[PDB]
Amino acid sequence: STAETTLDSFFSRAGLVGEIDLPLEGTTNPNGYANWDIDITGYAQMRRKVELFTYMRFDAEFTFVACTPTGEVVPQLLQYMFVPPGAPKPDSRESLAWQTATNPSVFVKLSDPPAQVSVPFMSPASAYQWFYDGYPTFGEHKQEKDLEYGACPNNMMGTFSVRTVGTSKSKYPLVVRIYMRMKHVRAWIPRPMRNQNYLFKANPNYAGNSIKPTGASRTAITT
Amino acid sequence: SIWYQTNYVVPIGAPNTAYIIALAAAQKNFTMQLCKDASDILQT
Amino acid sequence: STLLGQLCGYYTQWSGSLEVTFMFTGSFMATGKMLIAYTPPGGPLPKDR
Amino acid sequence: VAQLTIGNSTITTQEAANIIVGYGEWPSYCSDSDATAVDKPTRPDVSVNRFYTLDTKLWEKSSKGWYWKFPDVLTETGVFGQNAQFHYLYRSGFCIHVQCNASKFHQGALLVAVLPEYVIGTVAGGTGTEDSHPPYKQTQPGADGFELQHPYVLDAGIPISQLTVCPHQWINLRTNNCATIIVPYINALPFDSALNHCNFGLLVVPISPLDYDQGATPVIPITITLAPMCSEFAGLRQ
Amino acid sequence: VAQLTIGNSTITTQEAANIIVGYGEWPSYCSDSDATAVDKPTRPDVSVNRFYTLDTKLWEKSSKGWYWKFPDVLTETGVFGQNAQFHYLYRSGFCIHVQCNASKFHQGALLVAVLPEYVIGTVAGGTGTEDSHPPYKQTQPGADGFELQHPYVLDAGIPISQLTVCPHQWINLRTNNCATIIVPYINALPFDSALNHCNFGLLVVPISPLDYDQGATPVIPITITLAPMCSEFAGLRQ
Repeated sequence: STAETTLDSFFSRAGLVGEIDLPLEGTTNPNGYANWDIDITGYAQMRRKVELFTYMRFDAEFTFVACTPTGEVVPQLLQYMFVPPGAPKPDSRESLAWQTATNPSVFVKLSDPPAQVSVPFMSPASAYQWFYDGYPTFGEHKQEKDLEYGACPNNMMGTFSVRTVGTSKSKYPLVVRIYMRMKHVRAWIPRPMRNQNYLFKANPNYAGNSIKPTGASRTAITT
Repeated sequence: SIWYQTNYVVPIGAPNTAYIIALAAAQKNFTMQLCKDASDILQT
Repeated sequence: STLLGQLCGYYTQWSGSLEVTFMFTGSFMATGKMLIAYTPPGGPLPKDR
Repeated sequence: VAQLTIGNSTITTQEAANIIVGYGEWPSYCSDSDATAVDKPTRPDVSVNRFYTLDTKLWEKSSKGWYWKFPDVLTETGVFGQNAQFHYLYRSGFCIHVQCNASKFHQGALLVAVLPEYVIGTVAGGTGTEDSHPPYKQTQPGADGFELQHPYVLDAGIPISQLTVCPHQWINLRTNNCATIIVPYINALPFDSALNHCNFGLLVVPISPLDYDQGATPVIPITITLAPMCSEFAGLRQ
Repeated sequence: VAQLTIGNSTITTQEAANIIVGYGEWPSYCSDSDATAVDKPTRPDVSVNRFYTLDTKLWEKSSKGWYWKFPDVLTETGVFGQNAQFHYLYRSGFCIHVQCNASKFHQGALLVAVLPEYVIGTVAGGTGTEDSHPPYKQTQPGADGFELQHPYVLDAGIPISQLTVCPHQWINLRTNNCATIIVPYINALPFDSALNHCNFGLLVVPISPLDYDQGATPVIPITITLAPMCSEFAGLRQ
């Protein structure tokens, strides 16, 4: 059977994509909240996988597993807010973004099972694309510089704003691990698979000291 | 106008210069009108 | 040099289409590409290929 | 051998040639697409869709390879360039014909391939922490094309050994002297910017080096001929 | 390639050859002529009309060109020479086959043409007032043929650049190696003198010089093979 090599099976599984620390004291997230832009490549092996193709469509199932750094389950109420592409993110814990109805919020207890939601295909284009040979629109005129190269902006998927419910800081140190699973995957235009280490998140730049894929051989004649 | 698109390519043993001969003629829609005798020099 | 031009010397006005066929007489092993361009009257000689 | 003529341009090619159509799909006008009535975008057929022949490249024993970006390769040449520059939206297919002129005493192999969304990655020295983004002349080289710095990784961190997954054709001096690739419009949008987005890049890279005995012609010409298939432009002018 | 045999003579030529018939008219017997009954002139077809192959010429980097006069070229050779020399009146057509043997590393072009009533003009030094007329060996060179002094004016004050107005064929070493010309009897009379009148001259002139890299065979052979078409002789003997 060949159902294991379908694209759906190839991306099928749910992987850790982000961790959110909400400590009692510290410099990390002092205001008891965090904004997490949806990053497909949070799961390490995912980027190279996904970059096997040029264009892709998919749904995303997000699951939120919360606990304390010891894995302890505590009586705390959380809010998972999905800030859509184009909506302004909360800048404080008292921001009015937290109560904007058009930002879907999920209210779960840490006692409850992990929260779970589906995100549709958010792009205004017909497909996400991991490669964009060109500078972003509008065109031209000059433009401002070359800095913008290789950045497709239609890949924007949204943002998850994670906070503890309430006006007072939580009594518990929390960690919110979020898992993403790709649904209904389609992909176009196969590409050669990355064989050099990645350097930056938004471009294919590589170290000027490049390596072979492998080469454990002395001469072509000896195995 | 005749332009070099590519360089002239030869293997070893072939001469490095060659000649083009240009031949010209008129097509069947060609016509001439007002006759006019005018040439060189007769029998010196 | 053409018989055409010499027959034009015996007339005053003429009009029509012309054919110029080029023949390459290099060795059989020689190869390459030429660009032969026609510029209509009034137009200047093209500055580059 | 025959005479191939479209528009005012005429090339000398061989009927005995094997054509590869990229992804099994011929270029087509976007009647499928979006906004129609009113009104459909200007489409040029007789005049603009001609044989544009780029200045030939000389490929040597030491050559690493070249690439051209589309439609960037033509947005500075003919009436295609005029249309691409003075319109708002653009889409088109392409007929790419790459041809070599060499003798039977020369040898070498070229990989002629087309890679949609060919993004370039230059370096700062190996390694970071911070990045230099490549300049216009390296990302949009115009009709002259640009030469590869690191062919093995295609100047973008990906092995050239797998480039044959893209629409390609080999030019083996022993077997053939020409390669013809037909590329349809490939994009996540029906229309895009002609000047700011290069839908694909053409690659011509030596996998097997040029060789010859001393006395034979040291540089072998690579002639690229290309012709827009189903051009389409929307917008006005300046 | 095939075997072409007429009479006792056999040559090796190619079927893949393009023949040019002079003035679009095939050689023919002069049933047209009314001097008949009695009686019609001796006409030899089986024996005399064979392949006469002249001694080959060696054409060099410096060669200017050759010409042969007809029927003079044969009035000293075979049984044709015998009929032409021992008869009163003569007329005939001709099949002229000119062929080169060269390698693919040689180059050059020959113009093979037929010029009716080819009158020669020599000089006295440039110029007059009085004239030297050319000798027998320059006007009737026999089977050896004569070499041009001033090819540009065809040794007769006429431009060779316009020689293509006569029945001709190019021998481009790159393309072909042979030329075949068929000549009918051309004259203001139905019969004439075989020894005192040369109805036409054959011209073989290098327009594009022979070339080769040194080490290649310095001289390329030009082989003339000719066969009378519709011979006709009147008179008796000595």
